[PDB]
Amino acid sequence: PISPIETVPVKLKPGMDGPKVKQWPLTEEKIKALVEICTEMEKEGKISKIGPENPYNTPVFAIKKKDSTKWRKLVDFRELNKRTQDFWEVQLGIPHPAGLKKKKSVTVLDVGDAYFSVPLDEDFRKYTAFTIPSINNETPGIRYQYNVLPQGWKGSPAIFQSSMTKILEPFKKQNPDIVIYQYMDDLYVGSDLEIGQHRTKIEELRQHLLRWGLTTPDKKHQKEPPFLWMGYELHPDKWTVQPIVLPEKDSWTVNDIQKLVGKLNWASQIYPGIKVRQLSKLLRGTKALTEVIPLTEEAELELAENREILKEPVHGVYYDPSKDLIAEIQKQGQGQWTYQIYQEPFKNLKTGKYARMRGAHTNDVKQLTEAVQKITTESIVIWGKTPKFKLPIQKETWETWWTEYWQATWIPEWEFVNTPPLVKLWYQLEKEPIVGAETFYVDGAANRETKLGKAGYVTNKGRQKVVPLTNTTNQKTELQAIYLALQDSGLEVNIVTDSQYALGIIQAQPDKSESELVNQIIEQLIKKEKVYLAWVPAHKGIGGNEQVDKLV
Amino acid sequence: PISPIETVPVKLKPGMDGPKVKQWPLTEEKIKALVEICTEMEKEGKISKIGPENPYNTPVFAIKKKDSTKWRKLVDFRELNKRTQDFWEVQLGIPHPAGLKKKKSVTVLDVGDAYFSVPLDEDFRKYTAFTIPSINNETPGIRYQYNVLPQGWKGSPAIFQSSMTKILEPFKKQNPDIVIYQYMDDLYVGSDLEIGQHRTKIEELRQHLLRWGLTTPDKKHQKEPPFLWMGYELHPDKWTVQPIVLPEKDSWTVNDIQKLVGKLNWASQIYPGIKVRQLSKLLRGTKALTEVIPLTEEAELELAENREILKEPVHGVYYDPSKDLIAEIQKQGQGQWTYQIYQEPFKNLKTGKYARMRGAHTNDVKQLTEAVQKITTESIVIWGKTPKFKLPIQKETWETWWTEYWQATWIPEWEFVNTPPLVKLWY
Ligand SMILES: CCc1c(C)[nH]c(=O)c(N(C)CCOC)c1Cc1cccc(C)c1
Ligand SMILES: [Mn+2]
Repeated sequence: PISPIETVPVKLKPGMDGPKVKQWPLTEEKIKALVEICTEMEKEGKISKIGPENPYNTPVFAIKKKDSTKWRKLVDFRELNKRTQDFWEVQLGIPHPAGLKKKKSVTVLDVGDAYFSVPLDEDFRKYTAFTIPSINNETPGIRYQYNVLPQGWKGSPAIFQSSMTKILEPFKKQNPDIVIYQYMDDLYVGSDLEIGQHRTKIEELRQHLLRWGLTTPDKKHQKEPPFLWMGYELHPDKWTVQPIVLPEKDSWTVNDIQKLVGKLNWASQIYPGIKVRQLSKLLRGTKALTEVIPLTEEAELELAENREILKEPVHGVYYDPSKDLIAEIQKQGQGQWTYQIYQEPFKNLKTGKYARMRGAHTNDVKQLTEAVQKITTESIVIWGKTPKFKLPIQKETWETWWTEYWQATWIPEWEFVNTPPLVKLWYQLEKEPIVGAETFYVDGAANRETKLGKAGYVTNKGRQKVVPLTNTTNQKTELQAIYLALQDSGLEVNIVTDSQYALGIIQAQPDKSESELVNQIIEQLIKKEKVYLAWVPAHKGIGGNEQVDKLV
Repeated sequence: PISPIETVPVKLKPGMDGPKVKQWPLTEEKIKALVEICTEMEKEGKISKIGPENPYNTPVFAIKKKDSTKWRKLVDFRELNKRTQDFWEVQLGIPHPAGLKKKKSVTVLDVGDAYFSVPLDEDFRKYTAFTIPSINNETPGIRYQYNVLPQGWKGSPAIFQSSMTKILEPFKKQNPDIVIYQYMDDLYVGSDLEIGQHRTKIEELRQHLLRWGLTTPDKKHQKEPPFLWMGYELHPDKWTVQPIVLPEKDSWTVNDIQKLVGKLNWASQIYPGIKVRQLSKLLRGTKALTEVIPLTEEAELELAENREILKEPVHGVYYDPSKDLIAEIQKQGQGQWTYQIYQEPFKNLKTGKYARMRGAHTNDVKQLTEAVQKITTESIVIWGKTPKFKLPIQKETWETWWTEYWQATWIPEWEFVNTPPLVKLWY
């Protein structure tokens, strides 16, 4: 039955008014079916007859589809929703399972007719009006309006869930031990009691509810631990995502590939190791959700390694606020980083990965940081506090980088983990020029049009070189120019560019890049013993750049 | 209080709709704080709980203002503001005295606690709504909406403006020379007295306020000099500078003049008359970098001349009150940070540098956040309006920690950059 639950006052957007979408008279038996149901709902108060003294309308539909044991009513409300005020977004963020506390016993009450039980603001009922048709062309006019929360109107979940909370509160207070979590139609009641008395509370909670016209599972329960919720396998002491099947074929379209990837990430939560820098690597450069893509080699390899992992079942443990959050990160390889948050040795609260940034030049230390970050953020949202990191980097290799980094940072507390791969300084540029070391005045330039370029240098020692280049841009040459000097320079060198770009890039001390070249200009940086890079202005900036500006 | 006053009808901008902003996640610690704070306000009737018919939302943070044992609620009305105050920058605009910046000392004291007495226009409350978060988003946020003029809200000072120039009037009556500026929650009292004389004049005001309008500023130190105390004194007459100086030296090298012709050439963008072509001609050769060389003649007439064009500030540099202030900061090193407040490229209206400690408490973040609040205040004083900071920090990071050392009641408007490169030698 309906409740003595005071209603939430609703309004229609400004200026706007009630919807008048007239009914398309239609099908005798179904044109009775509604009347068969309407007069049944109307009995229970869910609805009420109305003269056409006032209102508008909405499309009433009769629809049967199941194993056909009864037909069901339906009312498209869209032209109404389109006119109703906004409410407080219900499910902002779903709680992540990795941060829930174990409960000895947990039951799920299936609040059923929910909506039709909560009432509806008296002055906003006039709009829910609809009309079931005549036998055929002679409108007799079976007119009713809703007194409860109509089946698909905007302000419904909100006002429903809003009303539930209010109803629970006395109980939730007369029993500060029963944690109730209402999600949509469900009610998950957890606690730490003897299964006997835990059954009591449920029945009590259950009887409470019923006194406000709300009803619940009379099979006294309807709990199927683990619970299938939002894509999780929720046990009372662990969690996962069972149906995690990544099918195979010999045809992979932007569609299926995405879908595979998606499914793969989702697993990252608890499945230690999953990778995706390969199956996605493909995507950019297209927007054809039906275009066949060649499952590249790494893609085939990675997809396997994900199967190996996934082939064997892994679980997730819950949160104990009694202990410390530890989170630790390890590097995988292709700008890939994984991690897991534990409070215990062989247990895991969650696991995850971190993919690099811009399709260009980054750095192992920087990344490790963006990771500690990604996690610090995540952690705050789930457990409300930051975790104690453990990481593959020594106070030295780290502190050195930020001290030199033009950008501010703040890594919470951490402890060293001597488990490789390790994050380190693969090289450093000298801060002051190198006395003795030959000086290479490098430079370059290419034709934006012809795409033909030159890369060369001229040393103080009077040494020169100019090398031709095809399929190249002003930038790629200026780098080639450096790569060149480094190549011909001795174990110690001073390079001099007019390109702010090439400078900056190298300066960032990138460990890796997606530009075959930079990886080269690094490979050598690393080899070299002492290197000094210096910047001078382009043309008016014709310092030692007098010779290298056009001979090159 | 308990005295219903005529509410000043508030209406957002034209065809504007209230704010709907994401309430960032918080530590459990701070949630407990906020919950505590609000549960009390709800009792003093300041705020109430709302229903789902209230779709609006403005963010909230918990911070400690005077590091004092307990917290303070800090509501980020940066959004409800643009949606209103900009016609409450008009409707009830609060005028900015161009001399306060000239005073010898400007003590800054809070007054936000005054507002909590003026009830808010019933049909506006629906906009001051905020949400206290749930950890892991378990429960539904707690939902509250304001009933008195909210603090972070640049519309309370505008409404109260009246009740204030009154209380303050029989004080400016006597001490006339002292200028008083009100910017939102704070009061900026400026004088020219001798430190101690001033500091006394302030306390003289503190109690005026306190006693007359029950308003309640606060006492800097609590009658105790632990050698770790302050009172928020600004000395505006002290600021203006030229941290931009070519290094004067005896012997120069190729790499020394090089890096010099570099900056010097760059400087050209900001400073009008600056030619370097003869000093640079001294570089046209492919000479080693360590090789020392002395300064030419027409060249030596440049370092000498330009060193001097670096003492006479730009010209067309005027304050366009139509445009807003932009503040760029750059990590300098060992707790040092330089900064510019321009309005259009290279037309800085002010450059200074923060640096408070490098080795002990020095935290890349805690520095910047403080640097930000400093740079702000200066402008709130100089121009009576906060700038838009271009912070050299990663968004997520800053979003996580600013609230840790943010002690001010207002919150500027920031955005995160890529990498100041050569603009770092603005040191
Ligand atoms: C995952 C199972 C569970 C545990 C381990 N602990 C709880 O406290 C709880 N609820 C009683 C309260 C949840 O409060 C936020 C649930 C039920 C549930 C069912 C589906 C989804 C979730 C997040 C929890
Ligand atoms: Mn060039």
